[PDB]
Amino acid sequence: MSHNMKGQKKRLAKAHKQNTRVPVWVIVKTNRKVVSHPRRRHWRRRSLDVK
Amino acid sequence: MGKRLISQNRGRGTPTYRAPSHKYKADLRHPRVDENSSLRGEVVGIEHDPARSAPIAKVAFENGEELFLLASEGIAVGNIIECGDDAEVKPGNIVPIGNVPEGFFICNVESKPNDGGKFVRSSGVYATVVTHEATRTAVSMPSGNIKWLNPKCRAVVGIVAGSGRVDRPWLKAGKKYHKMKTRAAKYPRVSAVAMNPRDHPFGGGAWKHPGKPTTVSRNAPPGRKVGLIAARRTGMKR
Amino acid sequence: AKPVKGVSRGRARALAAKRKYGHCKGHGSRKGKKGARTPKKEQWIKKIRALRRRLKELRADGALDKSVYCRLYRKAKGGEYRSVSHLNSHLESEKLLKKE
Amino acid sequence: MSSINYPFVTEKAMMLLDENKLQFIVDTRSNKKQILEDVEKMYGFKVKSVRTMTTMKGMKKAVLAFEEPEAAHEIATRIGLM
Amino acid sequence: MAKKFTKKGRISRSAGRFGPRYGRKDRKLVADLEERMRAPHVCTKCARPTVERIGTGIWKCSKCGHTFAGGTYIPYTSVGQTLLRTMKNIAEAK
Amino acid sequence: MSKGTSSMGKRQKRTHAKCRRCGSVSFNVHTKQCTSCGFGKTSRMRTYKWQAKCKY
RNA sequence: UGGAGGACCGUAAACGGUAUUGAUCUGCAAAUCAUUCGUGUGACCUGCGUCUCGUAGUGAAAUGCUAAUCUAACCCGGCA
RNA sequence: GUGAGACUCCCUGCCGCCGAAGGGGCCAGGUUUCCUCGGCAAUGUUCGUCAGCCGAGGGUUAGUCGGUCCUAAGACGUACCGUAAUUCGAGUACGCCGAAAGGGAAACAGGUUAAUAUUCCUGUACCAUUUAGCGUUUAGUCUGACGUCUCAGGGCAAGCCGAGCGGCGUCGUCGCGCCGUCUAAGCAGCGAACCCCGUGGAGAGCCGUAAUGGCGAGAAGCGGGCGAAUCUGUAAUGGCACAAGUCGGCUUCACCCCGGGACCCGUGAAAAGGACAGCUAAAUGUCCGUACCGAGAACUGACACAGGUGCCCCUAGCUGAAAAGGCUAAGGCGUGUCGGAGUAAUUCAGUUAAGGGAAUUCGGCAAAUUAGCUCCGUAACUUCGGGAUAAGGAGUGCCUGCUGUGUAGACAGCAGGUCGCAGUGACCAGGGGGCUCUAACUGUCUAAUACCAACAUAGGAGAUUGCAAACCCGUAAGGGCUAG
Ligand SMILES: [K+]
Ligand SMILES: [K+]
Ligand SMILES: [K+]
Ligand SMILES: [K+]
Ligand SMILES: [Mg+2]
Ligand SMILES: [Mg+2]
Ligand SMILES: [Mg+2]
Ligand SMILES: [Mg+2]
Ligand SMILES: [Mg+2]
Ligand SMILES: [Mg+2]
Ligand SMILES: [Mg+2]
Ligand SMILES: [Mg+2]
Ligand SMILES: [Mg+2]
Ligand SMILES: [Mg+2]
Ligand SMILES: [Mg+2]
Ligand SMILES: [Mg+2]
Ligand SMILES: [Zn+2]
Ligand SMILES: [Zn+2]
Repeated sequence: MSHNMKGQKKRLAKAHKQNTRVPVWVIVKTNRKVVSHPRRRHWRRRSLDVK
Repeated sequence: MGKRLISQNRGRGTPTYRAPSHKYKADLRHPRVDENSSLRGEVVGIEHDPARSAPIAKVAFENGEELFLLASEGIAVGNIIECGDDAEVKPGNIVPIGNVPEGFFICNVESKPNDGGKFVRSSGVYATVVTHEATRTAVSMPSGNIKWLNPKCRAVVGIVAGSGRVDRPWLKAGKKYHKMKTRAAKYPRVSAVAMNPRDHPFGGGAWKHPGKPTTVSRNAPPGRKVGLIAARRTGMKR
Repeated sequence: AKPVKGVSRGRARALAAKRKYGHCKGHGSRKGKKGARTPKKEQWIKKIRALRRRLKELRADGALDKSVYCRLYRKAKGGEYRSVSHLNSHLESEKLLKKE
Repeated sequence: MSSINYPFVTEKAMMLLDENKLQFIVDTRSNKKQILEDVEKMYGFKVKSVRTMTTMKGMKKAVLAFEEPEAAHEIATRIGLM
Repeated sequence: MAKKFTKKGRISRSAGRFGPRYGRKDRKLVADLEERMRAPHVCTKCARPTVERIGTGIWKCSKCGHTFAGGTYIPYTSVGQTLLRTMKNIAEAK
Repeated sequence: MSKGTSSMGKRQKRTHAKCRRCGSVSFNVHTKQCTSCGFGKTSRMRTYKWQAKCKY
């Protein structure tokens, strides 16, 4: 239970909501040309450089 | 650049060689007294001085200022310390050394008048008043040298308290270690012959020896003035 | 919730009763040093407190005047008496009690 | 500048209506005083207290207790939740 | 009144806390210093042997509370007493 | 204790925080300076000619 | 009686790292494991904070250590 | 059972693991891993319907818990001055920051969710400021505020015993074993030690302590004041199978209160804040954190890594000196995440081994021996401290009945009977001695081939310097040593 300030937790929240798959409708719209993005990660890996 | 010596490290001011100043009680000096003035104070406590390993006296003066004084032997709680050119020449009083009779023991002696006290401040040491002259007064230092001082230089009458502190042998590295924790001095110390040549002029060699004479010239530059510095002579007296 | 399966202590109770009686406690059962089983300062504390309370009550109830009480108190402090019984025996042999 | 974004309508947030409390998503830059004044001006009901928390979506949620009974139901009906 | 001073025990004195360490010479020095410092010291204010060391160079009388600065291990040194006797002789002569 | 993997378990802290000015995690928490942009040392942006090659 | 000591024994508390020249040696591990060992009220061990650094620092001194790098670290530049 | 599919996912039972850590709490760190549902291409050292994986949705509520406030070592800013100059530099002055383990205003029990709960709800409290009224300084003191070692007294969480009551287990015989028999803050009351005040007058000496001690410079004795932890009541209706819910006793660490002593060439922080004059009412108490892991799978070491961070702080019964080791609770697990089969050599790690007993080998390397406690007894040499557990001998279980010390817990001892090859029966647990070299000793060291005779050390000696010093840093301004 490390203790974050408001901004550190906001940056963690942004990192968390960035770690989502591309929407299926985006894949349909681009005709399978956009299927991923570079901000995918896993929590148990090389950590965030955010906080 | 074969590395700098311990003395150069200390001159640099790194934490390893700095005094733990926050541990100390007071910057011991005489109370400030204007020309042709006096002040009286009473001793309220005798305290341990960590910076000297000798007692200090806490004095409440008439002017409302409380000051730590270098304690002379026999100074007691409730004593009235007088400081001035007209003060009675008694143990614990701060008087000019021109008013001290020959053969009296003084301590905490000013280098110049109103300097605060420079000489004769370690536990048990004292100075003796030898001669009086019109412009100079001479005292015998704890080192044995004769010092010609201004007769207006102030000094507390008596000897410094804590006599015999080093009569007890350390007996043990740990006891001296505990003393050295309150000082700036590095403890313990490696002999120079045990070092490598990059670390000291005496370092290196297949066997331990300086390789050069240990008496060094007074002209030798920093990083070289090691061993017996400008020694008049060496050895035990024949 | 299934019942907690404790640790039954009945056979420890039988052993503790025997040990209270002074059995199952011989030299082949002792493992700690004499001093870890009976610390010496506690022994002295109980001994001297018993002796001092006995002397205080004897001085209070008129069986012992202050002059001999002082000497007996110092003797007890000096380990001259093993217990209260030894002190009473010395009192009765020396006739130091102001009998009436 | 209104601190109130919209009522939070989840299962736990809807469980507040049965205790006369109402949960809002609010501006994270605003505080409890601003939230109270904004809600009291927005719906005209006296607010007993404000509880606020920040989430891992970067939002700020405020739970408002009201003084007048049924005020949470009246606001939830005015908005269209109920 | 004192310890069981055995047939061999009167050498180490208080330096028996060191065991066989530090050599005989320094053990003797420390033992002699302890014997001198633990001795009764008469109070110059009430004249009874109740002066004990309260700290390094600080001495207090257990009876009258008289606290003063003295030697590190001795309440009164010979140099300080020499100063006192010089001043006393001067005061008497006049 | 080995200088390798064992001593690398004590890595539960930081020497550099996120920089207000530039966003780089280069703000030395002891010297109070950003080693990337110079924030906390200068009002200007940290730049050196040796950050590229001699343009010839 | 008392309770001192860089006192003793001793913990798979903690710290260290003797010997097996054992296991392992594309390892569990870019130095670990087992057994066996040293210290364990003190020059003790340790958390967090803080300071001292490149011809400089730090070193109870081995050229040891200064981010798996040390008889002058690392990055970029001089440099193709 | 589920499922298309089951060693591997779920339930019950049996059999196991850890049980002073593999359980509990939480820092840093992680950053959603938490919860629910739906999945199984990859990840998981096998499989998988499972999952810290994949997808979707949800989850963190504070005047009282922290941060926030204070200052510490020590940074940073401005100014001054230096510098060719600066974002560079020491010092000074003024500021300002610097501790989620120092200081510190105040809240508890119960319930509620799938996931939050001293935060939400119920009940019962408390603190701070502002305002209004009612009254006002004692002012500058005290407190905050302190080391190491050792010990007494008092209390208490945990623990244990007996009785009643209520359940469960066992029930071949017996009547035992286990679980429960509860209860917060707040409020009110009492007050041990210390200290102080009034009497008293104590020596061919008296009074005390565990110990040191105290006393005509006023002991004992007698009155008073001040003053703890805790305990008692109230809160007492809350939770409990609306099952009982009532009592006693013992002990008490590793926690709280209180007091004493010893040691120091070592002297053991500061500041905010608080107390000393406040009572009544109303209003206000913003901001940030809060999920979950905290590690043999949530951190770090590229990993679901036998390392490290953290064994950091806690821990029930028996044995036992014990937190050792063993066997068991509670709690956590059968995931230190491949299985089957049972048949060669060889190999890692163990058990045993006739007769011999170091003949092995560079070398007793490795292994074996001894081992707890009590009693007897203990050499050369020695710095008189030690050597020392030297060496070398004897005892030890169980049962029956007792004795002594002690307020007690307990501890020590005796007599008789008795079984085995063996009684510290397992566990745990020195092998010993003699003569040399070397370093006095405890200590330090080549992180990752050298733990040594090397380094250090106390001791001994020499040298410089009287302080605007010696020595040393800086280009300077100015510094270290030096609050000397
Ligand atoms: K050096
Ligand atoms: K040396
Ligand atoms: K929690
Ligand atoms: K010598
Ligand atoms: Mg050279
Ligand atoms: Mg390295
Ligand atoms: Mg160019
Ligand atoms: Mg040991
Ligand atoms: Mg290059
Ligand atoms: Mg077990
Ligand atoms: Mg698979
Ligand atoms: Mg909050
Ligand atoms: Mg601050
Ligand atoms: Mg197999
Ligand atoms: Mg040695
Ligand atoms: Mg040597
Ligand atoms: Zn006196
Ligand atoms: Zn930056």
